[PDB]
This record gives sequence, structure tokens and C-alpha cells, in this order.
Amino acid sequence: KGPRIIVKESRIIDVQGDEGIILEGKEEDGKIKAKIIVKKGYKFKYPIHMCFGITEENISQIIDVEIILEEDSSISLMSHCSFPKGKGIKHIMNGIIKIGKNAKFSYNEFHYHGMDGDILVKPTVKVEIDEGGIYISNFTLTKGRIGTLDIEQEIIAKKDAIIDITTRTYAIKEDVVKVNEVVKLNGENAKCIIKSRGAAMDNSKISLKLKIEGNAPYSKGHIDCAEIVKGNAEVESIPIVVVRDDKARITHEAAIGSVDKKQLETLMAKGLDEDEATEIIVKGMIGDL
Amino acid sequence: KGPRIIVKESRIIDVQGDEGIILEGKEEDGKIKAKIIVKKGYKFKYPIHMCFGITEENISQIIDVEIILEEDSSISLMSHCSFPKGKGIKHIMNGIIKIGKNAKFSYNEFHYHGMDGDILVKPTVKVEIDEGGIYISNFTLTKGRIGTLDIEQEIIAKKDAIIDITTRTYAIKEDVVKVNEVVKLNGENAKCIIKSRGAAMDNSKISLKLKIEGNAPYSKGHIDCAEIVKGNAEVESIPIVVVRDDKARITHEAAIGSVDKKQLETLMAKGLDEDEATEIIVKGMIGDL
Amino acid sequence: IMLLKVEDLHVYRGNREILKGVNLTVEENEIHAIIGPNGAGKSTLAYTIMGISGYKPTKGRIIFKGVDIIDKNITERARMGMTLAWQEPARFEGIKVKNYLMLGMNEKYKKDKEIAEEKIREALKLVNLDPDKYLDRYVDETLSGGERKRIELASIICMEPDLAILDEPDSGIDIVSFDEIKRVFDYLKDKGCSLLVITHREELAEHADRVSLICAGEVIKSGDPKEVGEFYKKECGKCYKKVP
Amino acid sequence: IMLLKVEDLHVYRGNREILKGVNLTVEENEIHAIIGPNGAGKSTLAYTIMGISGYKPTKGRIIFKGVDIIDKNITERARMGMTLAWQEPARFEGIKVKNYLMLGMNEKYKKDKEIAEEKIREALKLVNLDPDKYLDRYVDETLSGGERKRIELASIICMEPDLAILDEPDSGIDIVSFDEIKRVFDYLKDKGCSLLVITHREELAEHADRVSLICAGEVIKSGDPKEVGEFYKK
Ligand code: SF4
Repeated sequence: KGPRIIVKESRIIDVQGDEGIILEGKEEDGKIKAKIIVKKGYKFKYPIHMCFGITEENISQIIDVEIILEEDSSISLMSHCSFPKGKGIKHIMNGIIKIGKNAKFSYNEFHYHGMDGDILVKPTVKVEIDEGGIYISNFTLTKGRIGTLDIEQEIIAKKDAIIDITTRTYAIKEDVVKVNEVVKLNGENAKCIIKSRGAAMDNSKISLKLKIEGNAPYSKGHIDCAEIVKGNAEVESIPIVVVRDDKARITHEAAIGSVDKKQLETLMAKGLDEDEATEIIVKGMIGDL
Repeated sequence: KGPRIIVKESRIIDVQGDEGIILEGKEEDGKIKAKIIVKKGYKFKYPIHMCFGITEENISQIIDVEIILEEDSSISLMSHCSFPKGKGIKHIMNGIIKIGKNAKFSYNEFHYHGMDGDILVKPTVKVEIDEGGIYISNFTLTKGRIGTLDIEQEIIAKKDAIIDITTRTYAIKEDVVKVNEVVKLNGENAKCIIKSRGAAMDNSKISLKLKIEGNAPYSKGHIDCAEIVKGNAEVESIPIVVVRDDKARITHEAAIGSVDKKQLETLMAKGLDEDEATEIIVKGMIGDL
Repeated sequence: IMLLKVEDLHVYRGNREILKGVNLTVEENEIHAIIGPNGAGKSTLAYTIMGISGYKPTKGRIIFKGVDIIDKNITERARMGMTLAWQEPARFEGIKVKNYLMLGMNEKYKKDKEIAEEKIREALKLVNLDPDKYLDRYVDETLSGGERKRIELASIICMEPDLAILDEPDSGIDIVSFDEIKRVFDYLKDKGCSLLVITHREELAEHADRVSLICAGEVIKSGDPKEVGEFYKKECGKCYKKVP
Repeated sequence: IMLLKVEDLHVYRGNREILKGVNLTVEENEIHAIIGPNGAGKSTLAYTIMGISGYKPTKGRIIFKGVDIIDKNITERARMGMTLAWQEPARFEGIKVKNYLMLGMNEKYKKDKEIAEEKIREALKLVNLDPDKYLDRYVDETLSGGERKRIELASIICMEPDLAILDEPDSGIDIVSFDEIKRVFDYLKDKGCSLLVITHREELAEHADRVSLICAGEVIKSGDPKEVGEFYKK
């Protein structure tokens, strides 16, 4: 079966672990407390699974979680959130992650929502990377209504460390999206990439804030952003770069508005019209066919 | 001779005009007042000249200026500032500019400074563009010390309008640079380019803030930025893009830090050393040689 | 009735005149190759027939299948049997190779999924790619310049038009001899297509049925592949001016 | 004395080797071509001899003009009379074509303005570019790929080195025929230069004085082009 966590209607239902991996989960002051540890030298073949579900109305979830990676270790985990019929929902989670020497971690989260529109989603995450450590993360929200979304991330990294961050969303009706994330490169030869992708429709509005600080010799960083606008939706983006060292280098690029003209003309020359071609490009951007 | 305004020792020393253009100036309330009016349908073979010069201690000068450019007319404006002794001096100017239907305007500003760093320069301008009008602007500060520099621009544009803006700087010792520029594309088919280039060394500090708002059908914008860091210098940049129409598109590109490695190795493989190779790349980017 | 005719065509790019009254014809089931110095008219002629935005004539006519096409848009030109391949093709976020080759497919293959499935594997083997490692990859920035160009040639085979126009068909591919490309030209002609080919190489021009030389926006020579090829070697290979 | 000896050379990039136990040499006034399949280490040799960053001998030795060069950087190797031309050159913002061709110009021509300005006109006509169209243009992203690669070969003619390394000199040029390229190789050999050419063309390999075949990071066979190309073909 394998190592896992299960929560339903804001109650814990299951938690279990293999050898070399320790998992903990209990309820306290109406919140959920959870912990994960992997010991020195263990590398795991398969992800941990954590699952959340809400079929009811006026439910609230608050989770605090601590994750520890010891020397030479490797792990990954999946988050699944299903909110069918969801109305008056609040989902909030607070993460602390520590990555040891030469260790590797990856994180994925995927959301399924209905059409009833009364939802708040609010993850907050703080991460520390030691010598030679690897960090990867991905958030996807592209099925159903979003409602309201808030993302906060803070990353601090030492020498030879590597970071890779992705977010992908699709917004409709009166949905609201807020993204805020910061990376500090505080050791030699450290590097990062930050990516965002998506589309907006109807009356929806979106704001993106992305920051990299280059504080140490031989640091490297890249940011890239793309967003497609339809109807009477509104978009704002604010990427920030700071450099404090003679041997660092940082770069960024973005494009916001209607679809690219050379991609559109290329599909017209194969026998499609503008409404057929524009929808093929949007389905690519949001991760469909 | 040609249409001009000249100031030294905070006092107007000459103002002169020509057939089809009216120039005026006087001293009031501790400030210089000046006027430029261009008559309907006129176009000229030359630029108009502004001149400022200071050669003595503790001087402060304030200028308020208004420029009117009527239907189907054209001008170009040249301004020179020379400040060979830097002992505690203030230069402040406020501009109002109006361009009518199918009119063309261009502005150039040049600064020459000495070896002493106790200087403050503070230009502020608001611009109005009516249908089919053109606006060009250039600021250059690359010789001597800067001291403290602080620039503000606001531009509003109607249908079929064209805008482009350039700034170039080179900062040394304890120099301070700030720039703040915003463009609102409110008419149909309006276009703009914003560009900045520079280098920073020693204990210098740079902050750059650039904004485009795309509010109307078929409007287009691009922001392009590059900065070179040496020694103990610090750089911050914040580009902003906002779009509110189904048919607009805006793009941004930036690079901050050291010179590119393949460009540097290509010049050393021709027999130069790394300090000869770095200074050839910088003088191309800031347009010096 | 001729498949394509071009009559006294002139074209401008801003204040610059590029094409200066070219005349051309293409017959049914023919390969016709155009050669000459780069930038002197080669690619702008190919964009002007396909109707790509910003390429519009100031005088002259273009007639396809006996209809004058100056009013028709890119979708209307593509509906009646014309298609283009770019020198440097576009890159797509999130579109997979097996979705891309299906999109323009000829109406005789689209009617059965097994005929459509076999045609795509046949078309990938013809361009010396290995099907089962490429079908699931994205048509994005990860591919090299030679991989992206072999995928665009697999699309023309699958789409099977009446007229295909190719701009610099080997550009971006690292290849030791042109016999991979000549095999694809022979296959398209056996199915009954006509090809209009824009090139700088003589090795591909000597495989065509007719050759024409464009220089400074005008036709200089036209006729037999071998008589024009010898002039191209002898005169153009030592000329630095590139204007008569 | 020989120009170059490469002796017992081993190189790895990341986890594993790209060159292993390579042995090679080059004579004065010789054209020598290297051939072989893609990924056999051909470009990794060219970067390793010139000393580009991220390539270093893990074992073995390199000798140029009877002197060891593993202690020397790119500038010091270039001062001895060696140089490289990249397979896809770099672009420079705000530098003119006529200013770019004056960098590294040979100590014979560089001394006087007339002798240098005519050397630049001769070099541009020899690659089929009209000087009066190109001298005042910038070496930036507004040139096409074929124009930028012709300008880099006009730079090698102005430097006139003792040893030159070319990685695919025909790639990205809009050639009418290979007789455009062989005319440059004839011009350099007439002045006494020695050439190392890395190429995928049997048409240019036929023109070399000697040819060598490198496969999987080892030298297989070398000698007369008429033996080694026909041996390679099977
Ligand atoms: S020889 Fe004549 S046709 Fe050929 S490139 Fe020169 S000018 Fe053009």
C-alpha cells in the first residue's frame, strides 16, 4: 500500500510509514499537527501521498506541518484536494521544511473544484537548504471555479544548492488570484528558475509578485512569465531583481495580453480559423490537448 | 541666430525667437518662468536650444516651463548642463508639454560634471498627446561624478499616438541614482518603447521603476533593461505591466550583473586581457565609443 | 488551366521596394526551384502568395486555379489547396507531437483512426526519426533546430496539398548528403503534388524539373536545371556585389 | 620543431569521459582535418587545446612550440600565436564591423592606417561581402546568421595566426559551392599558417594534407584522406 496521510471534513482518518521514514499526525486546539522525518542515507523509490476532501458546507481546515531530510536522503510527496459541491470552505496550511547536506526534496499539489464558487485556499511555506541540497515544487489549479487563492513562499539557500518552482492556473467568472514568492541566494554556485503560466476570462483579476536576491559569487537566476487575457479580465505583474555581488547574474522575460501572432498564422495555414486556432493555444497553456 | 533660452548664475541672460515660434522668460517668486508656443502648420529645419552653466559655490536654481505645439507642426529641443565645480548645488525643473493633432516633438538632455560629488539634479515632466502625435525623449549622464539623480515622468496618449524614451548613466564612488516613469495608452492603435542602459562601480546605489498601462484596442508596448555591476555596488529594478483589453499586448526583457561569459572569452581568444575585454563591452552598451 | 500564375508583381516593406515585377507559372505535377543570393527577393515572394500579414502587393496579380485571390485571407487560401513551411518554425507551450501532425491531415486520411495512425508512423520513418520516442514529446523550446525541422517536413507529407511552398528546406539540419531530402521530394511528386522550392544549394536545384534565378527583385534566367546551374557556379560563386 | 603535440590526454565533463588516451600532432604549414560521428568528442578537443573555461586535462599533457601550456590561461595561449573560431559566433551591442576587425590584427599590418584599411577591404571581398555596404554596420542581432559567420572568417585573415582551429567552417554559410571555402584555405596556407579543421564534409576532407578519425573519444586511424575516408565509410 505505502506511506500516507488522510484527512476528511477536517478530521484525521489515516497515517502510516515504512522503514527509514517516520510520520506523525494529531489534533490540537482545533488545528491538525503533522510531522515527517527521513533518516541518514535513505533514498525512497515512490512518493508519500496526502489527501484532503470536503463534501459539506461552512467547514474550516488549519494544518501545521514539519518536514526533516537528513544527510544523503531523497523523498517526494503528492497533495490531492477534492472539493465537490464546495460552499463556504476555508483551506489553510503552514509548512516548515529543512533540507540537509546533499539531500533532495520534491512537492506537488493539484486541486479539483465544483462550480459553486464560495472557496478560500491559503498555503504559506518556509524552506532552508544546506550545502549541495535540491528543491522542486509545483502548484496546479485549472479545473472548475478558483474562488479566492493566496500563495506565500520564502526560500533561503547555501552553497551548491538548486531550486525549481512552477505555478499554473485558469480563472473564470469572478475569480481572484494572488501570488507572492521570494528566493535568497546566500552561498557560492547556487541557482534557481521560477515559472508561471495561465489564462483569465470574464470579470476575473490577477496579481503576480516574484523576487530573486543574488548575494554571493557565481550565483545564477531566471524568471519567466506568460498570461493570456480574454473578455474583460484584468492582469498585473511585478517581477523584482536585486544584485549585491561582482560575480552574480540574473535575467527575466514576460509577455501579457492576446496570443502570439506567428503561432496563430501557423495554425491558419493548416486550414483553421481564428476561433479554432485561439482555443488550441489556450488548451496548451493550461495543460489540456 | 536661432530660437533659444540661456541661464547662468541663476539669471536669464538671453531669450530669442523666430518666425512661426514664440519664446518668453522672466524671474518670479524665486523661480524662472519660461514659454514656448508653435503656430499651426509650421515645421523647422533645426533644434531649439536651452543652456545652463554654473562656475561658483552654493547655487540653487528652479525653472517652471510650458511648451505648446499646435496642429500639423514639428520641433526638436536640445538642453546642455555643465557643472565643472560641484560645491553644494541644486538644479530643479518642472515641465508642462501639450502636443496637438498630427504634431511631432523631441527632447534631448546632456550633463557634463567635474570630480566633486555634492550635486543634486531633479527634473519633473507631465505630457499630453492628442491624435496622431509623436513624442521622443533622451537623458544622458556618463561623464564626471553623478552625485544624487532623481527623475519623474507621466505621459497620457490618445489614438494613433507614438512614444519612445531612453536613459543612459555611469555611476562611480558614492553616487546615487533613482528613476520613476509611467505611460497610459488610452487611445486606439497607440504604441511605445521604454529603454535603459548603465553600469555601476565602487560604493554606488541604483534603483529603477518603469510602468506601462494598456487600456484600449490594438495598443502595443515594450520595456528593455540592461545593467553592469562591478566592485561593492548594489542594483534594484522593478518593471510593471498592466493590461485591461482583449486586443492589447505588452512584453518585457532584462539582464542584471556581470558581463556574459561567451562575449568575454571571444575577446580574450583575440589576445586582450580581462580588464581590456570588460571595458570594450561596457562602452558599446552605454554608447560611448 | 495553370495551377498558379504570378503577373507583374511589386512588393514594398515600409519605404523599401523589394520585388520589382516578377512573372512566374507552375504546372500540375511539377517541381520548380528558385535560387539566388539571400535577402534579394526569395522569402518575401513565398509570404506574398500565402498572404502572411504585412506582405501585400502595390501592383500586379496572383491567380490560383483560375481565380484571382487578392481579397482572400490565410484560412480561405488554405481551404482550396495551398500551404507554407517556414525557415524557422514556431514553438508551442504544451502541444504534443502526436496532436500537431493530426491537425492539418488530408481529408482522405482523417475518416478512419487506423489510417490516420499508420500515416503518422510512415511520415516519421520517411524523415529518419524513430516514431516511438518522439510521439509523446512537446513541440517546444527543448527540441534542437534539426529535430523541429524534421517534424515540419512530416506535416507536409501528412497534409498532402495541391501546391506546397518550402523555404530553405534543409536549413537547421546537420546532414552529410542530401539524399534524405531528395527521397521526400520524389514521394510527394508520386502522390501527385506540385512543389515550389526556395534554396541556395545547387545539389537540390539539379533534381527539379525547372529552375529560375532571382537577383535584386527580378528574374535573371529561367529554364533547364543544368544550363542555369553552370551559370550559378561560374558567375555567382565569385560575385560580391549581388546586384546587376 | 613541430607546432603541437597532444599526449595521453584524458578529459571528463560531469560524471564520465569525453576524451580518453588521445594522441595527436600537427606540423608547420600543414592542413589537418578531424572526422568522425557526432558525440565522439571533436568540439571537446577544440575547447581543451585553446583552454576555454570548464575544460581541463585530468591526465596527459599538451605541448605547443616545445613549451607546456597547462599552466596558461586563454590570453597567454593566444599571445603564443594560437586562436579559435566558434561554430556559432557571439553578437555585440554597439560595436561596428570596421572596429571589430582591428582587434588582434597581425603585427605586420596593424602598424599603419592605410595598410590596415586595405587589409580589411581585401578580407571582405575574399568572403564575397561588399565593403561599402558593411564597414559602418553593427556586429549585433540585425545581421543574418550567414553574414555574421562570413565576418568571423575575415577576422582570421587579419590575425594570420601560426595555428588556427575551425569548428564547422561551412555550417551556417549560404554557400553557392565549396569552392568559396577552399579559396580561403589556399590563401592561408600560402602565408605559412597551419590549420586544424573539424568538419562533416568529405568534399573539404579531400583537400587536406592529412586526415584523422576520432570515435568514442579515441583516435582510430590517420594518414592519406583517400584511405581513411573510405575506411570510415564502412
Ligand atoms: S552574377 Fe549577376 S545574377 Fe549572379 S549574384 Fe551577381 S549580379 Fe546577381
